[PDB]
Amino acid sequence: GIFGAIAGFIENGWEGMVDGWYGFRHQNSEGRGQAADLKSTQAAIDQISGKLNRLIGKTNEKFHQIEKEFSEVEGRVQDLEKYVEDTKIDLWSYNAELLVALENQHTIDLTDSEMNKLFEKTKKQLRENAEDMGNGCFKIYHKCDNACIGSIRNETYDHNVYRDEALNNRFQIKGVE
Amino acid sequence: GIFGAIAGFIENGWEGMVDGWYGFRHQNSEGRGQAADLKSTQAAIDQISGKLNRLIGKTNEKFHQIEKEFSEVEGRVQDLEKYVEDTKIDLWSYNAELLVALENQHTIDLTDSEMNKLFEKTKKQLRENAEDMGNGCFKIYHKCDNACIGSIRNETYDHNVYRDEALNNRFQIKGVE
Amino acid sequence: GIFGAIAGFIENGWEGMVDGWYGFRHQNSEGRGQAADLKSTQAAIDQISGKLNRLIGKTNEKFHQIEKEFSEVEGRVQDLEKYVEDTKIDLWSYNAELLVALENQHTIDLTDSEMNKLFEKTKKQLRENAEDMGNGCFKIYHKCDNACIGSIRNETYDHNVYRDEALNNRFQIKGVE
Amino acid sequence: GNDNSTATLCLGHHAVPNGTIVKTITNDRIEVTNATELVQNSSIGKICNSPHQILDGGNCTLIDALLGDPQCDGFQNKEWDLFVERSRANSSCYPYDVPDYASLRSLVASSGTLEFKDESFNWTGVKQNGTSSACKRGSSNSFFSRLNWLTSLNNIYPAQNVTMPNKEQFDKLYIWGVHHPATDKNQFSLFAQSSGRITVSTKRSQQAVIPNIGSRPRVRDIPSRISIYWTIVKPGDILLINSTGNLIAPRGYFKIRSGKSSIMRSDAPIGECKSECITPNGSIPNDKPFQNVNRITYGACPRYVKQSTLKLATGMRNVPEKQ
Amino acid sequence: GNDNSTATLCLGHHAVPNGTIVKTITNDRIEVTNATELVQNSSIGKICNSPHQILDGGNCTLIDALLGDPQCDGFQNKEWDLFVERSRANSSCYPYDVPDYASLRSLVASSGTLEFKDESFNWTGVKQNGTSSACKRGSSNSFFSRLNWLTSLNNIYPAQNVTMPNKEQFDKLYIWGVHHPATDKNQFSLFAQSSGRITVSTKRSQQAVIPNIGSRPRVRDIPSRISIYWTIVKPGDILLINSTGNLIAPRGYFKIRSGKSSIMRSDAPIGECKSECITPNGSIPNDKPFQNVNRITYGACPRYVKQSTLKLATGMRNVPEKQ
Amino acid sequence: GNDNSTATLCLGHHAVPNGTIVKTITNDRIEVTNATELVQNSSIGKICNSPHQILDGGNCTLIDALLGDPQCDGFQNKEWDLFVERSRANSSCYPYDVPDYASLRSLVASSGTLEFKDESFNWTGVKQNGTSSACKRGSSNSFFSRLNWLTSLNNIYPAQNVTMPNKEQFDKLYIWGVHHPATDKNQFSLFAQSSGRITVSTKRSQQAVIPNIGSRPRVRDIPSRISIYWTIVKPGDILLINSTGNLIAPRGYFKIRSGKSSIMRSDAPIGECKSECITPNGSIPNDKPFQNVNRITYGACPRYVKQSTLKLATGMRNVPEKQ
Ligand SMILES: *[C@@H]1O[C@H](CO)[C@@H](O[C@@H]2O[C@H](CO)[C@@H](O[C@@H]3O[C@H](CO[C@H]4O[C@H](CO[C@H]5O[C@H](CO)[C@@H](O)[C@H](O)[C@@H]5O)[C@@H](O)[C@H](O[C@H]5O[C@H](CO)[C@@H](O)[C@H](O)[C@@H]5O)[C@@H]4O)[C@@H](O)[C@H](O[C@H]4O[C@H](CO)[C@@H](O)[C@H](O)[C@@H]4O)[C@@H]3O)[C@H](O)[C@H]2NC(C)=O)[C@H](O)[C@H]1NC(C)=O
Ligand SMILES: *[C@@H]1O[C@H](CO)[C@@H](O[C@@H]2O[C@H](CO)[C@@H](O[C@@H]3O[C@H](CO[C@H]4O[C@H](CO[C@H]5O[C@H](CO)[C@@H](O)[C@H](O)[C@@H]5O)[C@@H](O)[C@H](O[C@H]5O[C@H](CO)[C@@H](O)[C@H](O)[C@@H]5O)[C@@H]4O)[C@@H](O)[C@H](O[C@H]4O[C@H](CO)[C@@H](O)[C@H](O)[C@@H]4O)[C@@H]3O)[C@H](O)[C@H]2NC(C)=O)[C@H](O)[C@H]1NC(C)=O
Ligand SMILES: *[C@@H]1O[C@H](CO)[C@@H](O[C@@H]2O[C@H](CO)[C@@H](O[C@@H]3O[C@H](CO[C@H]4O[C@H](CO[C@H]5O[C@H](CO)[C@@H](O)[C@H](O)[C@@H]5O)[C@@H](O)[C@H](O[C@H]5O[C@H](CO)[C@@H](O)[C@H](O)[C@@H]5O)[C@@H]4O)[C@@H](O)[C@H](O[C@H]4O[C@H](CO)[C@@H](O)[C@H](O)[C@@H]4O)[C@@H]3O)[C@H](O)[C@H]2NC(C)=O)[C@H](O)[C@H]1NC(C)=O
Ligand SMILES: *[C@@H]1O[C@H](CO)[C@@H](O[C@@H]2O[C@H](CO)[C@@H](O[C@@H]3O[C@H](CO[C@H]4O[C@H](CO)[C@@H](O)[C@H](O)[C@@H]4O)[C@@H](O)[C@H](O[C@H]4O[C@H](CO)[C@@H](O)[C@H](O)[C@@H]4O)[C@@H]3O)[C@H](O)[C@H]2NC(C)=O)[C@H](O)[C@H]1NC(C)=O
Ligand SMILES: *[C@@H]1O[C@H](CO)[C@@H](O[C@@H]2O[C@H](CO)[C@@H](O[C@@H]3O[C@H](CO[C@H]4O[C@H](CO)[C@@H](O)[C@H](O)[C@@H]4O)[C@@H](O)[C@H](O[C@H]4O[C@H](CO)[C@@H](O)[C@H](O)[C@@H]4O)[C@@H]3O)[C@H](O)[C@H]2NC(C)=O)[C@H](O)[C@H]1NC(C)=O
Ligand SMILES: *[C@@H]1O[C@H](CO)[C@@H](O[C@@H]2O[C@H](CO)[C@@H](O[C@@H]3O[C@H](CO)[C@@H](O)[C@H](O)[C@@H]3O)[C@H](O)[C@H]2NC(C)=O)[C@H](O)[C@H]1NC(C)=O
Ligand SMILES: *[C@@H]1O[C@H](CO)[C@@H](O[C@@H]2O[C@H](CO)[C@@H](O)[C@H](O)[C@H]2NC(C)=O)[C@H](O)[C@H]1NC(C)=O
Ligand SMILES: *[C@@H]1O[C@H](CO)[C@@H](O[C@@H]2O[C@H](CO)[C@@H](O)[C@H](O)[C@H]2NC(C)=O)[C@H](O)[C@H]1NC(C)=O
Ligand SMILES: *[C@@H]1O[C@H](CO)[C@@H](O[C@@H]2O[C@H](CO)[C@@H](O)[C@H](O)[C@H]2NC(C)=O)[C@H](O)[C@H]1NC(C)=O
Ligand SMILES: *[C@@H]1O[C@H](CO)[C@@H](O)[C@H](O)[C@H]1NC(C)=O
Ligand SMILES: *[C@@H]1O[C@H](CO)[C@@H](O)[C@H](O)[C@H]1NC(C)=O
Ligand SMILES: *[C@@H]1O[C@H](CO)[C@@H](O)[C@H](O)[C@H]1NC(C)=O
Repeated sequence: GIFGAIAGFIENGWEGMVDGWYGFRHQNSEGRGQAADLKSTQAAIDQISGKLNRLIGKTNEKFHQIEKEFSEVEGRVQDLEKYVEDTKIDLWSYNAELLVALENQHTIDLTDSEMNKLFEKTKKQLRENAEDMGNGCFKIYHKCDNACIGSIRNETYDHNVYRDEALNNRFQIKGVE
Repeated sequence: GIFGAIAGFIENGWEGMVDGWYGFRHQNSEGRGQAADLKSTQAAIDQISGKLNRLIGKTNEKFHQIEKEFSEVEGRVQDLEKYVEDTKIDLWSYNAELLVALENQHTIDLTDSEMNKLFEKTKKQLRENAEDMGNGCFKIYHKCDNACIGSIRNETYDHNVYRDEALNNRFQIKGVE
Repeated sequence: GIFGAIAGFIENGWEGMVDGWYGFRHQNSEGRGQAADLKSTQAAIDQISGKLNRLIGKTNEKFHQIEKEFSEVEGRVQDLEKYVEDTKIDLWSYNAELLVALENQHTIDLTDSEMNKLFEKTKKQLRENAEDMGNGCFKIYHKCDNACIGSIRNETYDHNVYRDEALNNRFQIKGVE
Repeated sequence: GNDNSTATLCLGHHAVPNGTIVKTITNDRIEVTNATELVQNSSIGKICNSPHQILDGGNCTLIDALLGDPQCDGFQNKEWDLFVERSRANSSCYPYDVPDYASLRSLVASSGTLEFKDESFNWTGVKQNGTSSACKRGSSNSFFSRLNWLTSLNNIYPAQNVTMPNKEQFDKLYIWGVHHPATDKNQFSLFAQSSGRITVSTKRSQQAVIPNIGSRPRVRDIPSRISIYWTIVKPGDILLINSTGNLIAPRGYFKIRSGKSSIMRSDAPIGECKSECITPNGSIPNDKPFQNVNRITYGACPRYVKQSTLKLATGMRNVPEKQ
Repeated sequence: GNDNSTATLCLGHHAVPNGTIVKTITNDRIEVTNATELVQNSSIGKICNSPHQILDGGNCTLIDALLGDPQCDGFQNKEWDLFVERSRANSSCYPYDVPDYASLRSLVASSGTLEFKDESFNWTGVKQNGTSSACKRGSSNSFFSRLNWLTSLNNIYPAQNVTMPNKEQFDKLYIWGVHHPATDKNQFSLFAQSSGRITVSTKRSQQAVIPNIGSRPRVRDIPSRISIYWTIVKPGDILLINSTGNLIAPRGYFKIRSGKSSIMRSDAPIGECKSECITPNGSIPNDKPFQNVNRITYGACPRYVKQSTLKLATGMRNVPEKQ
Repeated sequence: GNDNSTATLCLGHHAVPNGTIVKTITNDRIEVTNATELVQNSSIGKICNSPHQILDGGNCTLIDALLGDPQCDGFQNKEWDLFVERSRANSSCYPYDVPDYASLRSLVASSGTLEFKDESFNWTGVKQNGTSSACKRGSSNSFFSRLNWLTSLNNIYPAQNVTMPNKEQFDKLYIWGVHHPATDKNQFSLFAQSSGRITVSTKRSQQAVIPNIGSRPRVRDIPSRISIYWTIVKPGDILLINSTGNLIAPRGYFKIRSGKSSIMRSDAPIGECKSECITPNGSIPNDKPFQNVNRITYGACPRYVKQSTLKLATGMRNVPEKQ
């Protein structure tokens, strides 16, 4: 968690998602709904399954190799053959351990960043029409029906339409005393 | 793209640029202008060309080595010599592939972060005098000439001078009804 | 300096701190104080000493190995033994250099991000009660005594109590002309 | 919270009640919503004969077939991409040894071809096609099918001088032996010489073997041994056998080549699946990048690592609810 | 700037006036608040004898103790986990050589056990306990304690044909030699034969050595040499001695096993510490992941690297105050 | 959309119309505004003789120059940092072979010095300075310039006994040979002995070669061969040559040392450029970290990798406009 969008301001995870990885949750006067962002999850899918593509498909065809098991004990050259084969295993053991360590850490940071930028992208769209609780939620001060919630969902929301209305509900509290 | 400042909110690049990496574009009532930020590009240049310095210049002087081509077919000791040399090539092939992959990914994320922090630094300087359109472009509300943009361009801008002016254009829309 | 919370907007360091890594400095009408955030430094400490745990404790017990020093000059098989041992040293030299380089860079980025998210977490709590000067400092516009300053320190701050007071000192400058 | 007012819009990430543990650079124990395994730790248990040709060693070993053992009589001019010799192989002919057994076995396996074309060597004043009582094919005394036990005729063993030019375009393989007699009385009986000597040479390399008379422990009711050498003749070269006595003459040459063939010691039964790797434990799936079933592999096998488990994180961190 | 109406709250990070230099992927020179060293570059300067058993070679070498050199008379049936032979070792007995000295020395070191059980070889019509004037133990002529110099009795040297079958469950090690005489008169005086021959053969492998008569340079007032071979008898083989003469016969077998034992060349003052790694330079701490003191290591030692310094950042970037 | 009252200020990055493809950890195909190449894939095509000294092998090989072949008569006491022997080299003197050709060739190449200081061996009652009809220098019969074909004088070959101690402070290199005659008549005519024997020994190591009489195929109109051995005499040691017969005696010693010299097989012509690496393909630039032109390299050459192309990202992602 190098960005902070996972296990940071977000308390838990939404087990009720089957249509994507990252989604939204809203409640209006006309009802409550849920939907996921296809663009965000698709980007993280490419940068995760792509690592599988790099790992799988290596060409390392090897046919004839030195003997690695010995039924006898001869001396010097037998020791050298065992030492070479063992050294190759030891070097590749560290290569495998290092590779999985870097891939796992990068994957965790990649999904962490992919949702931190979704929060930033959404907040940029809403402008000063809303705010944040510090738990990932917003407060769209305009009287938003189902249409405008979905309009934000596929990245189309004219803030100037609800601009003067939201300012009343954010700054003009109790008629400024 | 682990920050989202490249191919993220910035939709497209600027092929009309030769004087820097990251810069500015602005249009006022007196005309449209463009100028680069020498500070931002220099930070990324040092942290990119430095990787070239680390790679180039390694000292690995080797003079006498085992035979690597054979006109004979000896047997046990000939197989071992081929196996050792082949194993060295195979291990170094993975080292080169892994190194170039990590360097390229880190370089791409490094330049991506450099624009993200330039946007963050610029936004901090402007305080609440302006906003963001969601495409990396701010909307300065002060009645500003060519003077401010150059002043912001080299990190010197007192928001208090234009503070009370930008407030009317941002919050006092249509005289708050 | 990937994120920018170290050597970025923060000008300098604080040699006057022994109770933590990341801290606060505040000035009120009743006095000036300083205290660190134990939660932030502990998160980085676990992810800093954990890298030491991975490196220390590897089991690589080796007892019998080929001869590595020679008092004579034999020929072909002597050359092969020297080539195998030297190749193992060269490969492990690159593995140690690459490992220490990746660990150090990730360490610097980790502490850089750990304080960037502390700035973000603090700013989220303050809501619109304050702003930023672009150097990691805020202006809590409320008439904050010592109690509320420390209330923010241990993550408990209801902005609604000081909401209408902060808006007066931030937007109603000189009675909007 | 919820209200009869403006809005609430939160964002989230999916999770599962039961995740998988993985290892990262900073956390030795961290939960991930989905992880995969990279190292193969199991085998089908049966060697598979596709696509690489696989020849079962049967009751004997490669060198036993290289000589003409009756137990290996079914290996007459057979090729293979992998000779799976079994641990239950037993020598069932005249006792023999090779001073460079490791070199000879690896060389023949690399060629992967037992093609044999006999050549009529010009032996004069000697008894050819010699047999022995320690190798009974069809209940009758015989010897190696690829070797020729020359024995003195009429108690006379004239010195030999033969040649065999190479007119083909490949390296011929002449395999010959030298007979070590158990007792001095034996040395006179078959060879009629106090002490024999052998010289097999070409234009590039020469060999010379003097028989070592001496009694040796009895195996298969034979106190003597035969030590078997080999020589390689390139195109444009010429072989020459001098052979004062005690020569187990060759019969032909083996067509030596180079390819993708090798040898392996295994006991898994032969099956009929399709696999790109063969190990002594058995054929393994070829999808996982690493494996730890066996260090000795043939084909496009994954790399061998000591770690038995390596979990790769495919999903994000698993942070459940409740509790 | 302070005031009397609002508040102010900034953020910071600790720093040290004097930091440490480290190396990263993008900065060859960068300051960090705290860093640690990863490579060990120093040793205690002395070997030590815990936890692995360590036997000091003393004044001789391992093979000298394998034969019965009076210099190593104190190594009678002694085991070790690491034989620390010294560079000042000097041979102090009958001159000898091994055609495969490297192979024999490594094999005995791997076993790590000098257990000896003498077997009563049945030598008939020959003088046993052959003594030489080049080895004084107790100011008296003697020879190797593990070898038996057979010499003709009454100027007659009958041929020898004896066996010693194996009943135990471990690989026996029969170490024998062949005496090369300096002059032909020496050959007749000791062995009463114009030319000798030696044959040591088992059911699996055979050997045959013909002595090479010839004058050789004088060392320790002896112009002759003894070349020492060795044979391994598996549990089920039968050793067979067959020689007309010139045989430096063995006296028994050295029990061969496999374990965590090896030889090492060193000159350090063996002590009483406890350490899991033993290098020729000395004993090194077993905590740092890498080291550069010596490439030759024994135990759970770290990995040798060429770099003499590797600093790992265990903190944050040190951007100080002032200036 | 432009206006008249307020202002507008956007941020951007530079890009190029035609970028370069690179490979990262997550994208096998991604565009970068500027990329460099890490692997060298081309050569200048000519070897270069600076800064390391490079000696052209010419018409013969190193060991041919080690013996005094008239084809390598111009290599009289010449040193080199890299001996570039050519594939067109042909032996043009008396036929010979080395039982350890691989060991001898590598040992002489490592020293990289053909310094010769002849020593006056005390051969008595023998015809020295032997000549053969298969080595014609200046249209006259001759032999190897570094060897001494001893032949019996007046049909008498008295047994030799000579010695040559070492006073210098370096390992001397004595190179001698053994003459194998083709026929028994040749053995008696040249050497007047039914069967010769050779013993070349020092205080540390001994050698003994028994000549192997036998006819061998004719090369350069000579049916016999010479097998060439070598011996090392460290300071404080004393060489002893017994040489009953059949000895191709040495003449002096080669000053053996250790350095940065080696041997290589190549056919590229020698040039005059400056380069820090030499490969059989030719000298290569020494700036790229990796290379794939040839696995066999000399000097500070870059590492060898199988991949022919490796692009390193030097700029940000190239995302153009339009379209
Ligand atoms: C130099 O020294 C060496 C070493 O000492 C010496 O060589 C020894 O020579 C002696 C003879 O002088 C050899 O002993 C002979 O071996 C012959 C065969 O006997 C063995 O084989 C029998 C058959 O087994 C086969 O067949 C059965 C099925 O029938 C099958 O299951 C088996 O697997 C195998 O294929 C076997 O039955 C027999 O075992 C019996 O005897 C042993 C020993 O007593 C006993 O332990 C068993 O329980 C069982 O009773 C054995 O293994 C054969 O020629 C001969 O036997 C005949 O002669 C003797 C003597 O006249 C009679 O008593 C006997 O009834 C037979 O008529 C005899 O046993 C010995 O093997 C040699 N040793 C070695 C190590 O090689 C040299 O001679 C010496 N001198 C010189 C100059 O070199
Ligand atoms: C074929 O050719 C070879 C090569 O030439 C040849 O071999 C040489 O043979 C000669 C004899 O023909 C050998 O010389 C003999 O060596 C014997 C011993 O002398 C050596 O040892 C002495 C003792 O040293 C021991 O003890 C002391 C303590 O006392 C201790 O410190 C030592 O470490 C060691 O343990 C030593 O003193 C002596 O050194 C003296 O002499 C040398 C040489 O002159 C001189 O440099 C020294 O300063 C010192 O004075 C030496 O190292 C011995 O048999 C013999 O000595 C007796 O005989 C001669 C002649 O009759 C008398 O003059 C003398 O007084 C004694 O009675 C003689 O010295 C020589 O070593 C051989 N060389 C080699 C290289 O092998 C073969 O014989 C030839 N023929 C055949 C058929 O092979
Ligand atoms: C045991 O068996 C072995 C194996 O069989 C046997 O060894 C053979 O012995 C015979 C003789 O008994 C050898 O044949 C002799 O070879 C001699 C030289 O002939 C060769 O060299 C000629 C010269 O070439 C040189 O010079 C030219 C320039 O002039 C140059 O270009 C060349 O490169 C090279 O430097 C060459 O011309 C000749 O080639 C002719 O002959 C061959 C074969 O017929 C033919 O193919 C060619 O087209 C060409 O016509 C050849 O290569 C020489 O001593 C001798 O020739 C004389 O004697 C014969 C017989 O009296 C006369 O007919 C002839 O006119 C000459 O006077 C003869 O040719 C043969 O090479 C041996 N083979 C091997 C493999 O070793 C042993 O003798 C047997 N016995 C014993 C006890 O060991
Ligand atoms: C490689 O192959 C060749 C070809 O076979 C072998 O060479 C033969 O070697 C054998 C011995 O192994 C030779 O046979 C004997 O050679 C001798 C010839 O005598 C010579 O010297 C006398 C001196 O007085 C002269 O009179 C005579 O003319 C010869 O110059 C004699 O020892 C033998 O001859 C006697 O015995 C025989 C017994 O049958 C009688 O018939 C004779 O009349 C005479 O009494 C005998 O001939 C043989 O000659 C060699 N052949 C050739 C063509 O040279 C090599 O030995 C072989 N090498 C190896 C290493 O295997
Ligand atoms: C290393 O070099 C040494 C030194 O040269 C060699 O030793 C010589 O070996 C040769 C044989 O190869 C010896 O020459 C012969 O030695 C014998 C000596 O006879 C002994 O036995 C008889 C028994 O009746 C005694 O009477 C006599 O005194 C001796 O004790 C004889 O076989 C020969 O002598 C006969 O023939 C010659 C022929 O010319 C006649 O002049 C004689 O009068 C006599 O009839 C012959 O002398 C030689 O003696 C050895 N030299 C020494 C100094 O010992 C090594 O062989 C050699 N080793 C190697 C491995 O190369
Ligand atoms: C010892 O072995 C040789 C061969 O090394 C034996 O030669 C054999 O001779 C017979 C003669 O009848 C050959 O049979 C014939 O072969 C062909 C078909 O293969 C054809 O002409 C006839 O139909 C007949 O079958 C036999 O092939 C041949 N063996 C080999 C391997 O070619 C020889 O008889 C044996 N004995 C002696 C004393 O040499
Ligand atoms: C974004 O998604 C919402 C629904 O998730 C879409 O809203 C619908 O818009 C259509 C016209 O395009 C109306 O007829 C429907 O009544 C709307 N549905 C609801 C539930 O309000 C919206 O159009 C989407 N926008 C785009 C550009 O695809
Ligand atoms: C940043 O650059 C701008 C110009 O791009 C500078 O503005 C100029 O300031 C000087 C005095 O320093 C005036 O005389 C010019 O008239 C200004 N030019 C314009 C176009 O307004 C500004 O000073 C620079 N700031 C710094 C800190 O160097
Ligand atoms: C956060 O820390 C501050 C002090 O740094 C705490 O404030 C104290 O609160 C107690 C009651 O809990 C009062 O009696 C003290 O007078 C307060 N001290 C000061 C200096 O004002 C505050 O309670 C802490 N908050 C939490 C949630 O632990
Ligand atoms: C309050 O909620 C009721 C339904 O319970 C709804 O009809 C009404 O419009 C809401 N009032 C406001 C002001 O949103
Ligand atoms: C409109 O633009 C003109 C110049 O074309 C300028 O003088 C005027 O001030 C601008 N008016 C406003 C309201 O921005
Ligand atoms: C550049 O890219 C274009 C496509 O954008 C391609 O058609 C063209 O061949 C490339 N090269 C040049 C030199 O224009």
